[PDB]
Amino acid sequence: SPWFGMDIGGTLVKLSYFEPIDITAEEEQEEVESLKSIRKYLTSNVAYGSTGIRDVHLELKDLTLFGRRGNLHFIRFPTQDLPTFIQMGRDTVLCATGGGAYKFEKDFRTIGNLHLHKLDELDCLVKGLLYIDSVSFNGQAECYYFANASEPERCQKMPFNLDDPYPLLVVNIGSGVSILAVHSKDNYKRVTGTSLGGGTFLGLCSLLTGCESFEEALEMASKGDSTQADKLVRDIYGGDYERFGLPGWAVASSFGNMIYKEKRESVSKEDLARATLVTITNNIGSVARMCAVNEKINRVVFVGNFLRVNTLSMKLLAYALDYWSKGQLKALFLEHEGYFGAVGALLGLPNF
Amino acid sequence: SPWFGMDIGGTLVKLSYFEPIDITAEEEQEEVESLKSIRKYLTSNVAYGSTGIRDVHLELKDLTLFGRRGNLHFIRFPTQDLPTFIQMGRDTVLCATGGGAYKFEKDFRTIGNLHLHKLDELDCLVKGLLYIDSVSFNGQAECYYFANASEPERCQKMPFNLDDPYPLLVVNIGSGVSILAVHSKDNYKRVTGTSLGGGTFLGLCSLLTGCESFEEALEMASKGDSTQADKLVRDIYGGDYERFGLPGWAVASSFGNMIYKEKRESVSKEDLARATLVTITNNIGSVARMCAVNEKINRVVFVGNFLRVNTLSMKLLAYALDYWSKGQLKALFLEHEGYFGAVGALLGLPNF
Ligand SMILES: Nc1ncnc2c1ncn2[C@@H]1O[C@H](COP(=O)(O)OP(=O)(O)NP(=O)(O)O)[C@@H](O)[C@H]1O
Ligand SMILES: Nc1ncnc2c1ncn2[C@@H]1O[C@H](COP(=O)(O)OP(=O)(O)NP(=O)(O)O)[C@@H](O)[C@H]1O
Ligand SMILES: CC(C)c1ccc(CC(=O)N2CCN(c3cnc(Cl)cn3)CC2)cc1
Ligand SMILES: CC(C)c1ccc(CC(=O)N2CCN(c3cnc(Cl)cn3)CC2)cc1
Ligand SMILES: [Cl-]
Ligand SMILES: [Cl-]
Ligand SMILES: [Mg+2]
Ligand SMILES: [Mg+2]
Repeated sequence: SPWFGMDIGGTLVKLSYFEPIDITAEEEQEEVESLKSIRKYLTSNVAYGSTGIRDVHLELKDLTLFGRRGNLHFIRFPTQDLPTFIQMGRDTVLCATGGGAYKFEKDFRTIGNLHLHKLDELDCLVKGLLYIDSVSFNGQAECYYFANASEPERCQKMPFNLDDPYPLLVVNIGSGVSILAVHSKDNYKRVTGTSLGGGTFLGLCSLLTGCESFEEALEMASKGDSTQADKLVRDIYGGDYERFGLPGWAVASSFGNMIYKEKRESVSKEDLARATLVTITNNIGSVARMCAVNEKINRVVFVGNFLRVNTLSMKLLAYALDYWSKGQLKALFLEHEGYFGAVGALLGLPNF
Repeated sequence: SPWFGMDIGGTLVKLSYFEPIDITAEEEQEEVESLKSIRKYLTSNVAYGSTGIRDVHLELKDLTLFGRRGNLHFIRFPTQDLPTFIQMGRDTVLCATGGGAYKFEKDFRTIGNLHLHKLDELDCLVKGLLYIDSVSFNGQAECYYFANASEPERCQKMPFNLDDPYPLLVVNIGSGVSILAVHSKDNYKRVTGTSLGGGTFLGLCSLLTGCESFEEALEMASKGDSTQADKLVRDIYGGDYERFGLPGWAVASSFGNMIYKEKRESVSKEDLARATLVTITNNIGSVARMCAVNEKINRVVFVGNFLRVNTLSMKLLAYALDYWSKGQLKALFLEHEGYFGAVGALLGLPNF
C-alpha cells in the first residue's frame, strides 16, 4: 500500500506521496508488481499525463515518517482531471481532505481495493503546516518574509523562525479564502473567509483578457499598469488625503477609471490583468489585517496556490500589511504553499 | 447670495440648495435679477442641461434653517460635467466638500464673485446625516431597515428610530468605500476603507457587459443569475460545509466558474452584471460586519449613491448582515442616501 495524502480542492488536487528509501532485500522481493510500477512511474516522471506535475524542488529527502526513512513528494493536477486519475486507478488506504473528498467520495469507491477516509480541510492544513515547518525544508527554513518590504532597493526574501508558532493567523488563498486563528496545536478556529480569492483573479482575468492559464495571467499582469484601470486617491483629491492619512497613490476605486468609455477603449489586457491581481491581492491583505487586529495576532502566514510562482502578489501583501499596520503586522510565507492539506491528510494514516 | 452646499465626489457632484419661501415684499423688490433667475431656473426645472437632475421626491418642505423658512432641494450631476457648471457660473459663498473641493479649487476661483470654503468629506457626512435624521423626512423617518430580512415572504421596509444614534457605524459606498465609527456628535473616526465600491461595480460591469449607465447595469443585474459565474460551496463540497457552518448556497469563489472556457462561453451579460453586483455588495457587507465587530457597534448604516435605486444591493446587505451575524447586527438605510455631505457643507455656512 503506497502512502498518499490527497487534498481535492475546487481547482487543484494536491497529492503528497512518501517514497520509502530503506526498502530491504526481503521487502523488494515481496513487493507486488503493481506497487513497484506505481513507485517507478511516480519517481521516474515529473509530468503525469498532460496535466499532472511533480514539484521536484519541494521534495523533502531522507525524511523519517511512521518509523521509515523516505522522500516526501509533492504532486498536483487539476480537479477537472480527477476522473482520469480515478479511471487510471481502476486499471490502499487513502486519506483525503478538501471539499472533493466529500463530492467525489462515491467515485473513489469505484476503485475496489480502496478505503477512503475523509479528513477536515482546515484540520489537515494546520497539522500539515506545523509538521513541515517542524521538520524544515531540507535544513532550510520553511517560513520566510520580505525584509524591509516598504523599500524596494532593500526588499529581499529572508527566513523566519516559527519554533513557537502560536498564535498564528493563517490565510488560505485557494479558489476562495479561509482565514484561521491558530492558538495551539489543538485549538484553532476559522475566523471568516472571503469569496474574492484565486478563482476570482483567474475567472475575472480570463473574462477581461482572454488568458488561458494562471501562468499567462501572471505574465500579462507583470507587463501591465493597474493605474490605467484603477482610480487613485490623487485622481479624486488631486493629491494626498492628509486628514485620514491616505497617500495619493492608494487605490480609491478599483477599476474605477473604467466607468469612462474613452479609458475602457485605451486600456490594455496587461493593464486589466494587473488591476485584477492588485484588486484581489489588496482586498485579501486588508481582510487579513482586520482579522489579525480583531484576533490580536501579529503573525499572518499566507498559503494556498494563488501565491505559487506569484512573487508580485507576495510583495504586494508584504508591503501592504507592513504599511497599513505601521509595522505592527508581518506577512509570512511558506515554501510548501499549496500542499499543507495533502500532508496533513497523509499524517492521519496511523488513525486507520 | 444663494445658500448652496456642494459635495464634489470622484463620480457625482451633489448639491443641496435652500430655497427661501418667506421672501417678504421688500426682499422681493431688493432682489438682484441674477439671484431671481437662479431661483426660478432651479425650482422650475427638474433636469438641468443634459446631465443634471433634481431629486424632487427628496425635497424637505417648510424647513427652518438659519432662522429662515424654506425648502431644501437635492440636485446631482456627473463630476465629469463640472466644467460646464463652472462655465455657466461665469456667465456667493460656496461651502464645498469631497475630494473635488481640493482638486477643482482653482477652477471655482475663476468665478470672480465666489469665496470657496473647503470642508472635510467625512465631517460633512456626519453633520449632514445627523441633521437630516433630526429634522425628519417631512415627518416620516429618515432611517429604515428591512424587517425579517432572512424571510422573503416577510422582508419589508420599516422605519427605524435614530433618536439616540450613538454609537453608529457609517458605511459610505461611493466610488470607493469609507467606514466611519461615530461615537458622538464630535467624536468619530474613519475606521478603514475599501477600494471595492460603486466604481468597481460600474467599471467592471461596463467592461464585462458593455452597459452604458449605472441604471442599465442594475437592470441587467436584475435579470441575471450570479450562480452561473460564481462557484458555490456546493460546487466544491457537493453540499453544505457543515463543520464551519457554511451553507451550500454561499459563494465560495466569486467568478470562480469563469476559469472554465465552456462556462465563459455560455454565461450571459445579465449573469455577469448580477455576479458583479453580488460580489461587490457581499464584500462590502462582510467588511462592514468585521469593522462593526471590532468597534463593538451593532448599528450599521449604509449611505452613498451605490445604493440609490438599488434595492437588490440593499436587500443583499440586509440579509447578509443579519444572517452572518446571527442577528446581532442590523443593516440600516437612509432616504437621503447620497446627499449627506452636501447638506453638511451647507450647514458650515454660519462659520463664514
Ligand atoms: N496551474 C494552476 N491552475 C489553476 N489555478 C492555479 C494554478 N497555479 C496556481 N493557481 C491559482 O491557485 C488557485 C487554487 O489554489 P488552491 O490552494 O489549490 O485552491 P483549491 O484547494 O483548489 N480551492 P479550495 O476548494 O477553495 O480550497 C487558483 O484559483 C489560481 O489562482
Ligand atoms: N447616475 C449615476 N452615475 C454614476 N454612478 C451612479 C449613478 N447613480 C448611482 N451611481 C453609483 O453611485 C456611485 C457614486 O456614489 P457617490 O456617493 O456619489 O460617490 P462619489 O462621492 O462621487 N465618490 P467618492 O469620491 O469616493 O466619495 C457610483 O460608483 C455608482 O455605483
Ligand atoms: C472552504 C472554501 C471552499 C471556502 C472559502 C470561502 C468561502 C466564503 C466564506 O467563507 N464566507 C463566509 C463569510 N461571508 C460573509 C460574512 N459576512 C457577511 Cl456580512 C457577508 N458574507 C462570505 C462567505 C466559503 C468556502
Ligand atoms: C475617501 C475615498 C475617496 C476613499 C475610499 C476608499 C479608499 C481606500 C482606502 O481607504 N484604503 C485604506 C485601507 N487599505 C488597506 C488596508 N490594509 C491593507 Cl493590508 C491593504 N489596504 C485600502 C485602501 C480611499 C479613499
Ligand atoms: Cl470516512
Ligand atoms: Cl478654505
Ligand atoms: Mg484548498
Ligand atoms: Mg462621495
